Amino acid sequence: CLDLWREKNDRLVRQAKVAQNSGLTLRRQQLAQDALEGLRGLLHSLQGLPAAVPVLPLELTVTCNFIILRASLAQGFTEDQAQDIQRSLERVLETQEEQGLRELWDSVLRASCLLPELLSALHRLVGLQAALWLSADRLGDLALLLETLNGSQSGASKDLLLLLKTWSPPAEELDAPLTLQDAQGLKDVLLTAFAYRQGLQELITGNPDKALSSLHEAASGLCPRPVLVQVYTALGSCHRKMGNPQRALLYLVAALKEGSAWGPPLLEASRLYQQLGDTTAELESLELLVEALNVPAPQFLIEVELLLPPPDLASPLHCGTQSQTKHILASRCLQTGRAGDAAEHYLDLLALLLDSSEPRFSPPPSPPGPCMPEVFLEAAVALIQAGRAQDALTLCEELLSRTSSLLPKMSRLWEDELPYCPLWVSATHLLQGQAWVQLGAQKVAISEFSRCLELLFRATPEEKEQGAAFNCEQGCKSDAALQQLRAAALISRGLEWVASGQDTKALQDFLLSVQMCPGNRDTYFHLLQTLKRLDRRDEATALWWRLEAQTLWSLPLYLESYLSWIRPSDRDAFLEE
Amino acid sequence: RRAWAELLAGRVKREKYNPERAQKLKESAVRLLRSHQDLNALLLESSFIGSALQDQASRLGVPVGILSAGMVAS
Amino acid sequence: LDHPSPVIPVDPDACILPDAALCAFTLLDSVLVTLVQGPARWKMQLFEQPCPGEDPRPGGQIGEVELSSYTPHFLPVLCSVSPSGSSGGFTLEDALFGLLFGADATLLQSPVVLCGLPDGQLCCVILKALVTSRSAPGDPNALVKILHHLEEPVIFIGALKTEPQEDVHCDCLVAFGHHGRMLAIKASWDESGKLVPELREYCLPGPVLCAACGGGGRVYHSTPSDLCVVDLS
Ligand SMILES: [Zn+2]
Repeated sequence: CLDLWREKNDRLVRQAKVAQNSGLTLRRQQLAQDALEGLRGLLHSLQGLPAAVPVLPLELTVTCNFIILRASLAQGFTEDQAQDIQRSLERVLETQEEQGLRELWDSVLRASCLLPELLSALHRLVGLQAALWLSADRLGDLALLLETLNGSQSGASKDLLLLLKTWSPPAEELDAPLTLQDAQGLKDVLLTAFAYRQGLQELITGNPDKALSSLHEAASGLCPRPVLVQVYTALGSCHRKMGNPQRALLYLVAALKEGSAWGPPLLEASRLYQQLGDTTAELESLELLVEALNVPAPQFLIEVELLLPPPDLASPLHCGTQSQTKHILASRCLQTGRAGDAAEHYLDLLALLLDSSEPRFSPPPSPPGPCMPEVFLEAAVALIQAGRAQDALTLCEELLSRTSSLLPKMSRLWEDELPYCPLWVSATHLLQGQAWVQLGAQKVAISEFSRCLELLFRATPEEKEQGAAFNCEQGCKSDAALQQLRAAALISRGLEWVASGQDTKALQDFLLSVQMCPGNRDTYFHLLQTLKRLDRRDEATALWWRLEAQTLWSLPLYLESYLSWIRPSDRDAFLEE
Repeated sequence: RRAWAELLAGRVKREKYNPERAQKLKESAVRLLRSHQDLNALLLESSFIGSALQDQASRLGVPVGILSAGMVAS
Repeated sequence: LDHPSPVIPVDPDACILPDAALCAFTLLDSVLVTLVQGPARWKMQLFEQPCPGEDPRPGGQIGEVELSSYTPHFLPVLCSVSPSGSSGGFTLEDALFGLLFGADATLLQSPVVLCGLPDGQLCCVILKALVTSRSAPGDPNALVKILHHLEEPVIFIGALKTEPQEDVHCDCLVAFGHHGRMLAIKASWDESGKLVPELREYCLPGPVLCAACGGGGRVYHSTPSDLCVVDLS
C-alpha cells in the first residue's frame, strides 16, 4: 500500500515539476490543479488510517508538497495550510508521544530530540510554517520556535537574523520520498525575505542607517534580479534620506542596468533631484519615467516575491501607472512656473483619461491626490498662466456640462448655508472669470465672480449629513480651501471694480476678504493700496498694527497656483513702506 | 462640443511600445544620471565604485589603474 | 456556438482563467470582471478580453481589489451599470448615476459594478479606478463602496424605466432579498433645491426564488407558491 502511495506522491511531484518547467499559461495551471487534486486525495488516503512511524515521513512529504503547490497557485499563505500543518503535527505527536502550534511545536521538537529518522521532513515543515508566520507577520514566536530548534542557552539572541543564520538544514536529504523543495532552498528564501522586510520597515519608520545592513544582507546571496532592483532602489532611498547623493545615484544606476522594470529608480531619482533643486533634471527624469511605464512566470515553488509584502504609499517602491505619473509631471511642472509645458501635459492627461473607451484603461490619480474635477481645474489654471484663456473656458464649460445633473438648481438663489454645493463648482466660475479678465471683459468677469461668491456664502460644501456617493475626502471639503477661495474671488472682483473706477465697492470687497482670511496678506496689500490712494494715514496704520499682531497647511493646487498667479511681486516692498 | 475634441484629438500617441526604442530610452536615462555623477565626491563619501571607474576607463580608453590612482591622489 | 449524439463534452482547451475559486462573473464591452472566494476576504478582479476576433483568451489582470467588508449556498451577483454616452448590463440616467456614484464616474463616463453578497450588502466599484499592479496595490476603503445593507441575501439587481411616458435609460435601481426585502432607489431633487435619493425598502411576501425586469417598471418574481409581478410605475 505504501509503495503505491509513495509512487503516487512521486508521480504527482514529477507532474507538478513538468508543469513548472514546460507548458503554456493554461496547460501549466491545468496540470498544477490536477496534481493538487491528486495530492489532496493522497493526503485523504494517508489520513484515513491511524498512521504509524514508517507511514509518517511519506504523509509529511505529501503534506509539505501539498501546501507548497497550494500557496504557489493561490499566491499567498493563509490558515488552511496552518491547520493542515496542525493535522500533520498531531499525527506525529499521537504516534509516539494539541492546544496550539507553539507548544505543539515545542513538544514535537522534544519528541524529535529522541531522534526518529524524519528530521529532514520536520525541517521542511518548519521552513514552510516559518514562511507562513513571516507572510502573516507573526515575527515574535518564530524566534521562539527556531530558538527551541537550536540550543536553548542561545535564548538571549532576540534578533531573528542570527537565529535564522544558525538554523541549519539537518541532512543531505538521502533517498526519501521525493519533494518539491529542500529546507536549505527555503532557508535562503526566508533569509532574503526577512532581511528585505526588516530593511524596508526600518526605512519607513525613520531608521535609514539600520536599513543598510539588512538590505546589504538581502543583496549578498540568492537575490533574483527583480528583487535586487528593489533592494538597490531602497538603498538609493536610504542614502537620499541621509544626505549622500552620489552613493544613491550609483545604486540607482545599478538598478537601471540590472532591471527590466526601471520605474521606481527614476521616481527616486526625481525625489533626489528635488532635494538638490535641479528642477530641470527632475522634469527630465519624469519625462523618461512616463515613456518607461508606457511598455507593459508563476513557478510551482516558494520564491521570495510570494513572501514580500505588497508595498505602501510611504515606500520608495510604490510606482503608479503612466497616468498617475503624468499627473506628477504636470503638477510639478505647474508648481515651478513652466505653465505652458504643464498645459500640454494636462491636456495629454485628460486625453488619456476621457479617450479611454476601447483600449486598456488608464486610471485617474488615487483619492489621497486630487479628485477628478480638481484635475480639470488645475488644467485650466495652467492654460490661464500660459495665455490660453479661450481653452480654459472650454475646459470649464465641458466640466459643468458633464456634471449638470449634479449641480444644484440655484432656486435658493431666488429664495434668499443650508444647501449643498461642492467647492469645485464655485472654483469653476472663478477660473471662468479670470479667463474673461485676461480676454478683457469686465462685465461678464464680475458676473462670474459674483456667481462664485453666491455659491460660496449661500451654500455649504461640508454637508456630510447623508453619505450618498463617492466624494472628495479632503480637497473639496477643507475650510482652509473655502476661506482662501472666498478671499480669492473677492480680490479678483475688487481688481475689476478698481479697473472700472468703483473704489468704494473695491474697498468693501477687500475689507470683507480681510475679515475672512486675515493670514494671506494679499488682502492687506490690496486694501492698503486702495486706502493709500483715497485716505492714507489713520486706517493704513490701524491695519499695519493688525498685520504685526498676526505675524499653506494643505491646500489644493488649483487654488495655490491661482493665488501665486494673481499676487503682485511688489508685496513686501510695499508692506514695509 | 467641437473645440474640446479639437484640443484633445492630436494629443494621444496611442501606445508606441517598440521594445527596440525601450533600450534607447534606458541608455538616455543612464546618460542623464552619469552626467550628474561626480566620482571625486563619490570617493569622498564598493565593487559598484570599481565598476564606475571601469566605466570611466572604457570611456577614456585608459587602463583602470591610471585613472584609479589619479582620482585617489586628487 | 458554431462549434466545428447531440451531447458534446467540453474539452479543457476552452478553460480560460482556471481560477478554481471564482464564484461569480460578468462581462462588459472589452472587459471581464470576476469575483473570487478565498479565506475571509473575497476579492474582485478585472481582466482584459481581446477586442479582435482571435484565440479566445482572458488577457492579463488589469486590477484586483479585496472586498474587506465581507467576512464569511447563496452565490453573489454582479451587475454592470453604465451611464448615457459610454454590453449586457443597464444604462442608467445621468441624475441617478451622479446621485449614486458621483462626479468621478460621471466625468470619466465609467461603467460601475454592483456586487450583491450573501451578507446582503450591495457594493459599488468604479472600473476606471480599478487599475492596479504589484507596485500599485488597490486600496479597498477607497475603491469599493457600499450603497445599502439589506439584512438578508441578494437574488437580483436590476433597473427599470419607470415613467415610460433596446437601450432604455433606466430611472430606478431594484434589488431583492431571499426573504422578500425589495429595495428601489430613484432621483427626487425635492424640498430644499437639492438632489436627494428616494429609497423604499418594501417587504413582499415569500422566499423569492428568482426575478426579472419587464417593460415599464414591472418586475416578474417567483415564490414557492406562484409566479407574481410587481409594478413600480
Ligand atoms: Zn475634490
